[PDB]
Formats: sequence, structure tokens, C-alpha cells
Amino acid sequence: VVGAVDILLNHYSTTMDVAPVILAAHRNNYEILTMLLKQDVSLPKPHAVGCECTLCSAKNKKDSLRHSRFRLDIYRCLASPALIMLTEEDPILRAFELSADLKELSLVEVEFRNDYEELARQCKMFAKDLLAQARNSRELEVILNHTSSD
Amino acid sequence: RVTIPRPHQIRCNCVECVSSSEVDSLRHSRSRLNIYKALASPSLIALSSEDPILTAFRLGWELKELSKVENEFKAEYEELSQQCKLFAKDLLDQARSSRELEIILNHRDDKYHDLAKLKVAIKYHQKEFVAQPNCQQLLATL
Amino acid sequence: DRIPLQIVRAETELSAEEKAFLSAVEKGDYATVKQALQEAEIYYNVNINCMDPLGRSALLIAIENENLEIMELLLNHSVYVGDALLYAIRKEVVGAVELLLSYRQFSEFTPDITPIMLAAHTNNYEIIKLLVQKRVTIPRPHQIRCNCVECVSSSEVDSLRHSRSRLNIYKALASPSLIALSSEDPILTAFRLGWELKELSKVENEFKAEYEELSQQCKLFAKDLLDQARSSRELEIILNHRDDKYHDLAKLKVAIKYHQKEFVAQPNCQQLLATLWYDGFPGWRRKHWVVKLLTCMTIGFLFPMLSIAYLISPRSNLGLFIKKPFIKFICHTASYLTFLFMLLLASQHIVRTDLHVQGPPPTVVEWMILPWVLGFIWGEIKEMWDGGFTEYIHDWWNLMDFAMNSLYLATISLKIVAYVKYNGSRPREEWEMWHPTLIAEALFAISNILSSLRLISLFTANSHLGPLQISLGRMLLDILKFLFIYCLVLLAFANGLNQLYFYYETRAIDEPNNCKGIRCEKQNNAFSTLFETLQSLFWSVFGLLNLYVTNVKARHEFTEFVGATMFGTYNVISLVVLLNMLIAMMNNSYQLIADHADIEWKFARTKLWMSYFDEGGTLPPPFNIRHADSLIQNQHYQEVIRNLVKRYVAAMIRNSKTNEGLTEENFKELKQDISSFRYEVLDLLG
Amino acid sequence: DILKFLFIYCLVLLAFANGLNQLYFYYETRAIDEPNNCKGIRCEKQNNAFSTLFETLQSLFWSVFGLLNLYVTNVKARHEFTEFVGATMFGTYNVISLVVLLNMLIAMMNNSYQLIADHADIEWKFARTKLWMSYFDEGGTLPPPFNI
Amino acid sequence: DRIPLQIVRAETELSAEEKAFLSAVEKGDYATVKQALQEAEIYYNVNIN
Amino acid sequence: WYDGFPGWRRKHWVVKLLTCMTIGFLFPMLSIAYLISPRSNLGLFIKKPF
Ligand SMILES: CC(C)CCC[C@@H](C)[C@H]1CC[C@H]2[C@@H]3CC=C4C[C@@H](OC(=O)CCC(=O)O)CC[C@]4(C)[C@H]3CC[C@]12C
Ligand SMILES: [Ca+2]
Repeated sequence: VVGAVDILLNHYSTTMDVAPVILAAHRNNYEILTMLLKQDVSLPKPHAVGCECTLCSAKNKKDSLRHSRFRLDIYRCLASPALIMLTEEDPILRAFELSADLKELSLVEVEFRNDYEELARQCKMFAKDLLAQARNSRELEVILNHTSSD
Repeated sequence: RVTIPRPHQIRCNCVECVSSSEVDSLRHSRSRLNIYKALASPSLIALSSEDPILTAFRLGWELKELSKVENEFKAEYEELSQQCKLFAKDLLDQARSSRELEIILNHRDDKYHDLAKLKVAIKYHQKEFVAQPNCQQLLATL
Repeated sequence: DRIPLQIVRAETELSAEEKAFLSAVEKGDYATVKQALQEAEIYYNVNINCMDPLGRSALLIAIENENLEIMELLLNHSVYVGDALLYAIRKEVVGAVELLLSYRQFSEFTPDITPIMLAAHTNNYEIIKLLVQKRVTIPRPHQIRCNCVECVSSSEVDSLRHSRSRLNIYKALASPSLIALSSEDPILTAFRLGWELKELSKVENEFKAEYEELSQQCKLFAKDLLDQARSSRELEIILNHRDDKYHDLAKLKVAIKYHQKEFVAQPNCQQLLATLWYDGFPGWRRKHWVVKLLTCMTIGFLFPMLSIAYLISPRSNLGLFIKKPFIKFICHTASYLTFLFMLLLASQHIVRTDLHVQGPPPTVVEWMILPWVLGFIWGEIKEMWDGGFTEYIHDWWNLMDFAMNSLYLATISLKIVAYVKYNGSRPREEWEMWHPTLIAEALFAISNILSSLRLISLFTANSHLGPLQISLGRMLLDILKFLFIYCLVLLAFANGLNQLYFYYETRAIDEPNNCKGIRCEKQNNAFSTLFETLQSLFWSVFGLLNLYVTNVKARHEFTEFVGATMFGTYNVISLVVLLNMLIAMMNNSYQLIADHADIEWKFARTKLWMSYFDEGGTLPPPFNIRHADSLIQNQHYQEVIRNLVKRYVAAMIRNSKTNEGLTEENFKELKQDISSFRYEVLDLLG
Repeated sequence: DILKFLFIYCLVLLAFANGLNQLYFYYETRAIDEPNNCKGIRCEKQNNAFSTLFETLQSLFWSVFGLLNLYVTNVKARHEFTEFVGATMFGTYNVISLVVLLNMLIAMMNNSYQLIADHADIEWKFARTKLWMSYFDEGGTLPPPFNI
Repeated sequence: DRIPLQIVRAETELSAEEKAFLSAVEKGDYATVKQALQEAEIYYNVNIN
Repeated sequence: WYDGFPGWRRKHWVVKLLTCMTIGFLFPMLSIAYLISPRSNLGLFIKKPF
């Protein structure tokens, strides 16, 4: 609604402190995300499938399904073009790296492969689109000859 | 108060009522399909059936059998059957916790903890249900 | 440099005043339009009949926006209304009927389009009815090939115009709605028109797709009307109606004549037919598969009994039993199978006679087969007589039947020419190449193949085998086309190879084991003669021709290499290229046919079933020796048709409303409605 | 589907088998007469290929693979007409079987594989579950030690 | 020549008043519909149905 | 293309076949007439494209 989101702020459920952002990102709404991210937010980091401490073992014991859905939701958020644009210094590199991760996860989480793969393709497309916006060749050079390493 | 006539069992000649087919079989056939087309509505099964999943499983099978017996109108019965099958998968997909998934897949109409419903699904060749990602995940753990 | 851009084909521009008038008509501002209309009558400053760049005048803008009010305003004043009726009909805006009511040059419509034609082309039952209510007529399309018409013969004036005019007329006559509103028997009209349109498609190579589409439109219309039947009483009245005995599924027969496959394969039609086919076998469908199997077997085994019964006491219950269609099928198929079994027995020493006696007497098995053969032929006779040469010729299989029967006839004759003229006995080896007996044996063998292959016909009956047979039949046509191309390739290389090697032909005596040809242990003289070259190239396709056959004794290396090259290129062109291409062609076809396989199958089965529904049937070997009524029938038919049309028309309208997206024009209308309302309110409140 | 196609092929085989046997059975020869006392399509020099229906059926089957030589279509007495009809029948069989039917099978199988591919995973997983379930049970020990 | 076109299976036709009544319903003019009904109750000139 | 054979489209396939055959057979005749006297009716016939 945007207007409504504004009003509410003015005054499933995989979480609640960050669920607004997680949903917005899924809603891929730049405006709403801009509003929400105004207040500092910190999505939890999806621990890798490898962990075995209660960190994950306990959860994977209480509710494996929820845990899995939770992680997918975090990634579905992190892989939102809007969020990458707003929060990442180098949007392209993030898309490259995240696409790689979302693929690995497809292999690991065989159950939700299609989901994790769609997200990967989404990231790949985003980067292509951002390149498509180049207009002169000076820009192309800056982009294709830049490194994130000192 | 509303009621949908119960369609006679497949091949129920004993009932002379089925012997009405002699008169206006066309009507007989259409009327039957209409009844099944209704009993196979996801929403009706949801509102009326006590166990929506099991009802769908069973109805989807009967409809398949009818598809064979009623050579004509086969496609219709087959479509209605798929509607039922997908409905069951869709309800399963709406599960959010493992506790739920286990309660559903291990329920015995009437031991428990024997994945009774999953077994019924395999019996009724409910492939989509048995292949649902979350269901496959549980099985793997086992 | 910089290419300048100017308007090369200019046209008068609209005065600002005129431009405003048209703008108002588009926004729905009745007041301004009204004012301008009144002012113009005084100061003559705006050409009420002005036209936008796209050629749209005020009335046309109003019509498109469907503002009937502004339309009347314009019409009240003297606005040119040329072709306006046509634009309204196209937009399908009933209400613009005011155009019809009111009474007193760029057109998007060709000059031949009359109001009724366009209405038909749009298929709006309501608009068409309105027009039909007033005296309207559509020109009659001269029959195909009507050069005698002279007028049509006078197509030289404008072939394009003539062709278009014709398509337009047919595109109108082929409207489901007009057929429904104006035809006494809508179903037959669609059947006949569908046929004509198909034929026209062939004659008019160009415009073929259009004519074909129209034909399908007609074929669907008929199927759809049938689908609206709600009781078996109706289906009967419809399927048994005779245009003018009845109760003969007369209309179903006409449908087959006109190849209305969809109509025939309609579920209910099939259901009625099944009842008739499986008479005397209540619930043959629900019976267990094995149960049915046994019952079928039993019936078949008693075929001689049943046949005889009917031959003797037709009235007897047994005599009556054979008359049932499914039974005839069982009995008639059993008879054949036994005939084929007898054939097998003919070649198994059963009554094998000396292989050294020329002109042998007919063996016992042979005697037994005779009756069947004569019968088959007699049956075909009845087929041709009843159906007519054209009809009999139509069925491809009957051709097969013809060949098989002729071969058998020839075998019999040769047996006679041998029984007589060859009473002696000689070692088979001594027998000449054309000894009547040898030729007869060959012909019988050839027929034995055709007879057995005929069994494929029975596949149509099965729900599993039938569908496949149809698909195969379609793909076979493609193979035929390919064969033509291959034959040219084969001949091309055949000529070349014969042209290269005919110089090195050798005598059989010179050859080893006095064998000359490709069918010897040591293949030789493969390309020496054209006939052998053709054979050799054929067998090479299957890898049965060795490579050493491309060498010459004298060992002329150059010639040999050229010869091998030709053979090699032939192999590549045929096997690697042409063949793999046939596969591609067959594949494409398959997918295509696959979708309409059922309707192609059921149509066939119906024809088969309909064949037995006849009065006279008997297995091949055991052949041995008031106007008031019509009026009533027509009344009932018309009543049913009235109901079926009403149901159909309604259904179509529903489908359109629920399965048609909102187009841009709709947006524009909605916008105008809001705008017009706004202006009105603002004026009243202002 | 392949099975259905096979039925048609069989019918064709039977037909040509009956025909061929019908023409060459007049010219059957003894094994002793045959070189190396070998009679059949499986001898160094194929012989009496169409002499008997059983042999004719075998010969036609192997022809599908090109393992049947063409010299088998000639009779020793050398009756030209018969041999030609025989070769022509054999040839027509080859065309109908290899060029036509065989190729058609390819088309049919391509059509189905396409469809099956649409629902491959669900099918596989349903199957896999059934397998996994079988072991999920408790009555299970390997076959060698299965019996006490 | 020309093929005359007529309505073969004819059906009763709506009077002008009746046509207007139904037309109002398609435009949603409650007032006119209401009036037509009331008048029909009095002058019995339109078959509401 | 079909000038000289108006209605060729309407012509029965057999009829067509017949016409084509005759012309082809007489090809030498038509070929010569043209050479001798293009103006000759026969000379005119070969000029038609079909
Ligand atoms: C495969 C080899 C052994 C050749 C076998 C030759 C015959 C014994 C087969 C070949 C085709 C068969 C026929 C194929 C078609 C049918 C239709 C079938 O009917 C149905 O499938 C549906 C029920 C109905 O006919 O109404 C009855 C058996 C029959 C005659 C089959 C009888 C057995 C036939 C003659
Ligand atoms: Ca016949």
C-alpha cells in the first residue's frame, strides 16, 4: 500500500523483528524498503547447513521445516534486486557472489532446489540488467575493469 | 440444509434406478458427471468432508475408474480426478511446521508413527502428494 | 549530412475551430458539441462533416465511443452519415440502430461490403437479426467452375475484386449466427457449406487458408449445436432426421458423407451408436475383461452354426442372433481368421502333392479355400453394386481386397491351364521359367501376404490398436512423397553406374558357379545392366550389396574409383541425408496427428460399425445361395433445432464475455464515460 | 508403447513369413545335401532360409539386423521368376520393417519421451519413496542369511 | 441471383415499451425502470416478465 | 503464367494432364513454327510462358 505502510510506521512469521523487511524485500519494493531500512535492521545470517550445535541441531530437531523455510526466506530477501541496490556498495559483485551461494544451496537442499535456483537466476539477471544500463564506453570500462581487492 | 445425491457405485445395475439408463441415457450420464463435478470441488470437500485429504484421495480414484468405464466423458472424469489430486497436495503445501506435517502423514483413520497417510497415498497413486518437497524431506531423514 | 524530413503526401489540415469540435466529440462534452453545432449553422465556421488525420469524422468518433447522445445530436443536425452504419456494425454496438432509424471518401471497408455481410462477418446474432428483420439479401455465389456464367467469366475486369467479393460472400454465409437465424436445417447447411468451402480452397490456391478456416468454422458449428442436446430423445430426432426411411441414423450418414468427423466423434453420438452396436449384450462394457474374452471366443467358434441358423430359419432366435451388429463382426472376423488358417495349412504338407507333378489336382485344403475366395469376391460385388464404383473406389482397403481377389482368381485360372495342357510329370528342375504352375504358386504366395496384412484393418475396433493405425496411415503419405524424391536419386545414379560399367559386363558362364548378379554368393555384374543397377542400389540401402562389386576384372583403377565414388555418394545421399530426413518428416507429422488421433480413430470405428448395422450380412464362406409422417418428423426436428440454437447462441455469448480480455478500446470508452459524466455534472452544478 | 508397435511388426512378419514360406517350400533341401551337413540361416553359407515357417520367421527376424545374406533368395534349380518374386517379397519386407515401421517407432518414442519428461521427477520420487518405504519396515535381513 | 434471408424459426417480438423497459435495466436507470413498473401495474401495458 | 489456358485452374486434373501431354509431345512442332514465323499462330503459342 505504501501509504498504509507509512501510516502504520507513523504511529509464515518466520520471525518478527525483521519480518517486515524480509517481506518487503520479497515484495521487491524499493520505496517501502527505503522506509523500513531507515531504522537500522540486521537480518540474521543463515548458518550454513553444516552446523551441528544447538545453534542448528536443536532447531533441526524441533522443526526442520521451519528452519529450512526460514533460511529460504532470508535468502529470498537478500537476493532482492532492490535490497542489493540499496544496501550493497558494489551491487554487481554481490549478485555474482550470491548467485554462486544460492546455487550451492540448491545442491545441498535438494528438496528446495527449484526455489534456490530461481533466486540464483534472479541475481544473474539483475547484474545483466545493471550492465545493460551502461550508455558510454567509459562507463563500461569502469565497470568491467574494477576490482574489490586492494 | 442442502444435499447432493450420492452417485450409485460404479456398475450398480442391481438398482433398477440405474436401469433408467435405458431411458435418456444422455441425461443419466450428464447428471452423474454433474454430481461428481460437484463432489470434486476443492471448496466443497474442504467445507464438508471430515478428512479432506482422504476424501480427495478416494474420490480421485473413483473418478479414474469411471474414466475407464465411461469411455465417453473420459476426459472430463480424468480432469476432475486431477483436480482432486492437486487439492490434496495443495493442502499439504500449506503445512508450516514439522509437527503438522507429522500429524498429517502419520494419521490413521481407524498403528500411528507408521506414516499411515503416506501409505494410503501410495495406494491411491497420489504421486504429487508423495513427492511434495516437505514430505520427501521427512522421508529422507528417516 | 542531415536528411531532411517532410510530409510528401499532404492533406488538408483542420482549422483550430474544427480541431476543437472534434476534440469535444471525443471527450463527450455534449454542451460544447451542441454549441458548436448551433453556432456553425449561423457563422458557418466549422465543417460539421470534418475529418481527423486518421479519417475519423465526428459521427465516427461518437460511434466508437458509443455516445448515443452525441450521435443523435449530430444526426439531428445534418451530418453526413456515409458508411456510418458499417462502422457501427463492426464495433458491434447495438443501439447505433438509430442509424437504421434515422432516415433522410476514405472507407475502411471495401466497396462490396453491404451492411448484412459485415454483420455476418462479425457474428452478432442481434445485429444480424435486426438487419434480417428488414428485407435483406446476400448475392448468390455462382457454383465453382461457372465460366458459363459469362459474368464470372468476366473476371478479367478485376480478378482481385472478384475473388475478394466471393470470399466476403462466403465469409458471411458461413457465419454460425446467420446459418442459425436463416436456415431451415442449420446442421445440413453447415455440412454442405463446409464441403463447398473445402473444395473452393483447393481451386483457389490463393485464399486457401481463408476458405479452409471458414470450413472448419462450419464444422465446429454443427458439432456445437449437437453438444447442446440435453436428452436422448433429441439426439435421436436429430441423428435420425431425413431431409426428404427414418430410424436409420440418416443424418449421421450424411455426416460421414461430408466427412464431419468432429460431429461423428461427439461423445453422445458415440454413446447412441454403442448401444446399437452392442445390442444383445447388456452392459458389455462393465463385464469383466476375461468374461468378454470368453464370450467373444464362444461366439466366434459357433460362427458356422449361427450362419447356418440364419440361412435356414432367419426367424429362429438363433437366426436372429447373427443379425446383431457386434455378432456379425465377431462372426465375419472369425470367418476370415479361419480362411487365413486354411492358407497356413496349404503350405505344411497337409495335402502336399508331388513337387514333380505339373498341373497337379487341387489339394483338399485348396478345395476348402475355394469357397471363401469366391465369396469374398461376391461380397465385393455386392459392395460395389450397393455403394457404387466411386464409393467402393473410395475405400483404400477395398483396393487391397481387389488385388487379393484378383490374384486368387488368377491362381485358380493358372491351375486350370496347368491341369489341362500339363497332365504329364517332370522334375521341377526341368520345368521352364514360366510353367503355369510356378507362376500360379507365386501369385498365391503374394496374395497370402495381402490377405494376412488385411487384418490390420480390424485394428480400428480396438481402442488401443485403432488410434495407432490412424497415425500410421497419416505418416505413410509422407513416406510416399519421399519415395518420389528417392526414385529420382536412384535413377540418377543408376544411369551413371550403368553408363560406367556396362562395358565390362561378363557372361554367367564366365562367372563362378555360373551365377550372374547380386543374388549370388559372389556378387557380380551388379551394374552391368540398368535393371540390375536399380536392384543393386536398392539392396545397398540395406547393406546387402558388397563393395567388391564395384571392381572390374581388367582393373582400370580410374573407372573403378569413379564407380566407387558414385556408389559412395549414393549411399551418403540416401542413407545419411535422405533417410534421416524422412525420420524428421515422420516425426513432425506424428506430433500433428497425435492431437486429433481420437477423432480420426472414432470416425473410422463408426464407419466400421455402421457397416454391420445393415440388414444383409453373412460370413464369406456361408453365403451359399404418408406425407403426414414426414410433416410430423420435420416439426419435431424444427422444435429441437429451435431449442438447440437458443442454447447455443447463449452459450457462445457467455464464453465470449468470460474468455475475452479488456482491450484498449474498452479503456477509451470507460474514460469517455467518466469524462462525459463530469462535463454534465459540472454544467448542472455550475 | 513399444509393445503396441511390436504387435504390428509381428503381424507384418507373419504375413511375409507365410508368403515366403509358401513360395520356397517347394525347394527345400536335405541337411546332408547341404554343405557341411548344415541347414539353416546360421551356417557358414546360409541355406534353406525360407523352406520352413519356423526358419522363415527366424530369417526375417535376423534380416532386421542385416545378418541375412541375399543369396538365400535363389533356388538351386534356378527358376528365375520364382526367385524374383521371392526377392521382391523379401525386399518389400525390409522396406516396410526397416524403412517404415522402425522409423515410425522412433517418432512415437520421441513423442512419448517428450511427455514423460514433463512428469519425470514426480514419477521417480514416487518410485523412490516406495523403495525407501520397503526398507523402512522391520522385516528385513539379507537373502543369504534370510533363511535361518 | 440473390439469396433472400428471413428468420425461419421466428419468435415473439418485444413491444416498444417493453424494449424500453429492458433497455433501462441495461443502463441501470432505476427511475425509469421504477416508473415503468408502476405504470404497468396500472395500465397493464408491459409484461414485467 | 497460365495465359492461353484460361480456366486451367478449373480444368479437371485428368483434362489438365491430357493438355500437358499433348503440348509436350508436339514440342518440336511448336519450337519450329516460332523459328520459322514467330507471328504464326503456332509461333504465338510457344511464346506463352506456361
Ligand atoms: C500378434 C500375432 C500373434 C498375430 C495375431 C493375429 C490375430 C490373432 C489378431 C491380430 C489382430 C487381432 C484383432 C484386432 C482387433 C480386434 C478388436 C477387438 O475388440 C476390441 O478390442 C474392443 C471391443 C470391441 O471390439 O468392441 C476384438 C478382437 C480383434 C478382432 C482382434 C482379434 C485377434 C486378432 C485378429
Ligand atoms: Ca470390400
